[PDB]
Parts: sequence; C-alpha cells; structure tokens
Amino acid sequence: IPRRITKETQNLANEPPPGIMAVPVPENYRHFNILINGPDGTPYEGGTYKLELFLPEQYPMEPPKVRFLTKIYHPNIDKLGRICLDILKDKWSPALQIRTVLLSIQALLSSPEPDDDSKVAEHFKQDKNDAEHVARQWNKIYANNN
Amino acid sequence: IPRRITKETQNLANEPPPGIMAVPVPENYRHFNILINGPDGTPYEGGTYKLELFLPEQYPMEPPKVRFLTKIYHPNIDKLGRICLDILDKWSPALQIRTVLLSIQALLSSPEPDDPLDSKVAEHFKQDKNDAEHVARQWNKIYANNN
Amino acid sequence: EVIVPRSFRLLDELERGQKGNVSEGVSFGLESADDITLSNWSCTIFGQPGTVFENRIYSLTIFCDDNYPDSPPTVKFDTKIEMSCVDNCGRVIKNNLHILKNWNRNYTIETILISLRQEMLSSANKRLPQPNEGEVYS
Repeated sequence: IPRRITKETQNLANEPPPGIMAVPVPENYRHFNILINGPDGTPYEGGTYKLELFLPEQYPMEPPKVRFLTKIYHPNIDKLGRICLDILKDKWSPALQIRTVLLSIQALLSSPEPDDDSKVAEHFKQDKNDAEHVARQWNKIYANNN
Repeated sequence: IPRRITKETQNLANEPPPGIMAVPVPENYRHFNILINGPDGTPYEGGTYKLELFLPEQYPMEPPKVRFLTKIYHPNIDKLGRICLDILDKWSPALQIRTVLLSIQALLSSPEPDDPLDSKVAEHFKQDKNDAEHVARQWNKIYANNN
Repeated sequence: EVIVPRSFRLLDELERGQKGNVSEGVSFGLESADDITLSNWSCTIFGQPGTVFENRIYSLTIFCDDNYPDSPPTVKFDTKIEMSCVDNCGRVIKNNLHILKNWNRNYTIETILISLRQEMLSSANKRLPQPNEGEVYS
C-alpha cells in the first residue's frame, strides 16, 4: 500500500479540481469512482459523467487505466467509454499524477481532437454543429442527475 | 406417404392437447405450424406462441426439428427461438410429436436458469427473478398478443 | 496482491483480442460493440490440421458473468461440432474441459479457446465424423 497512492487519494478528496470528484471503491483502494462535470459552453454542459479508474501493478511507472461509464458522443471516446489520450498511452511520466489525468480528460471535453477514421470523429469533422446537437441530446438522456 | 405421420397428423387435429394446436402446411405434410398458449401462473400467461416443427426423412428414427417464431424471454430458449431438449440423443420412435409439444409446454412452466441456453437471459433470472419475469411478461404483451 | 477489477480485466483481454496479439487459430472480441458490461464474446477457433476438424472455422460464444474472472465463463458453439466436451446443443460441458472443471482466475478467454483447440487433437475426437461444413445447431 504505497505512500504516493494514499497521498494522491487524500489530495483528490481534500483539494479536488473544480468539476472533478474522485474516491476509491471500498473493496479496492486502487479502483476509483470518478465524476466529471460537463464543462460550460460544450454539448456536455450540465451533465454528470461517471468514470472508473484503476491503478495497475506498475503504477506510477505506467499510466492509470481510465474509462467513461456514462455514454457520450465525442470523437475521442468510443462506445465502451475508452479514451484516446496521449498521457494514457505513450506520453506518460511518473511525475504526472491521477490529478493530471482527470484534468486532461476534463480538458478533452472542452477541446475535442477530431484528427486523432471513426464514425463519430468523421461526423464532428463534416458537421460540427450537428454532431454537437447529437452530443447535447445524449447528455440529456445519459448524463442527468435523475 | 407413411402411415404414422398421417395418423399423428389426424390425432393432433382431432384430439389436440389442452393449450396446444398443431396443423401441417398445405402441400408439405412434414412442415408443421404450432400454436402454444402461455401457461397460467407464468409471465407468458394469456399469450400465444408460434412454433415451427419439421419432420426429417428418417422420422420417427430421427427426432423432429422445432423452434419458436414468437420472441420469448426464457433462460432455456435462445434469441433465435431454438431450444435444448434431451428428447431431441434421448429420442426414441416410442416418442411422438405430441411428446415434443407437451415437453415444450412444460418448459414454459419450469425454466431452469442453472441449465441455460441463453446465458445472458439466465443470469438475469438468477440475479433478479422478479425483474426477469417482469421483462418476460412485457415481451408476452408486445410479442405474443394474438398469435 | 493487486486486485484487478472485472471491467479493466475484460478491457485488457479485449485490447489483446482486437489487436491480433493472440494465439494462432483463435480470435475473440465483443459480440456487441456497445456492450458496456463486456459480458458477451464472439469467438472463433480454427480446426486442427491433420484432423477431421481441419480447413474450417468454428464460431462460438463465451459469456462472462458478474463474478468473472473468479468464476468460469460459459461456452457455447454456434457452428455445429462433434466433440467429447460439447453437448448436442453446442454447450461445453464443464466437467469435460479441464480449465472449466477447475477454473483459476488467471485463465483467460484465450486459454479457453486454446484448450478447445487442444481437445481437437485427442484420440477420442481426432477421427470422430463431423456434420457438413458451415452447419448451425437447430
């Protein structure tokens, strides 16, 4: 039970970034429940997004594993909630922490990267406003508090 | 035109089992159309279920083929209406078409989620029996309204 | 010990299967592209060369329940196959397959698929006559 994981757990609970909430699962200190608020001025505005995060055996030498549990219409997030993000893949460093990952995912909601083949990404390329209209409808359906 | 098939056909038409109807397709005595009522006290109550039964060339040495045409939420019936009945290896010419239809009818009353054909549906019946029957009752309303 | 949760465990196996980073003759992915629970798996095993199973692909379905990987998944063939470990409806008999009979949490969907390919080589199944190529259960 590493000192870093405890420190990060406490830091996320005591000083959470605005719009971000993270708490470990009672059965597993390495498995996290995560909420990320839908940023203002996006199709996801007002939405509450659930995610799960896992700290694998080789953390922090390797990145945490993260996926959305709330369905979302976004060029960088697939049908299973998997996220296309550099720091989750190759561009990870032990100097980065869980906090940074969550902030990046949050930033990704405001700044989609539609140049990273997928049907969704192509839809955002050809007609941004219509794709965001679809995304706004999914937000109402899937990301409400009720 | 074998004597047994003609006799069984007449036996099913003149004296059908309660809640079961079976008639052949015109110009194909081997093709059968089956209607089975959903048993009382089950999520399928009030519903009428379509099935198709084929008699192979070797019948009654080989078992008949049967599947539902009506969608049904049941742990022992897959998404394509196929069933898993021992009497279809445990088959004997001693058994008849009537035996098969009665067996299917009995299966609707006695689902076995621990011996599943559809594992997804089965897990639902094991984790939450009430909710699974609720879903099954709704399927009955929309898919088995009248034939 | 590090406990890897069901979801991330299945996502790891999915990443392997989707990449093609798999054993020879086996393929596995999700049955539904938007199945968030990652429970229903559409699989394929190739027939062993030099046996009755050779030169044909077998489609099969593997279902991982909520206690996976601590409990064995259920296996069912879609393509018709005659084998000692498969019943008349296509379901793999738990007792007739060693990895399912004595399941360990370290065993994967791949492990199951490979083990079925091994059972093809056994003396009991090697020369056992098969139904026509491309037949489904009925």
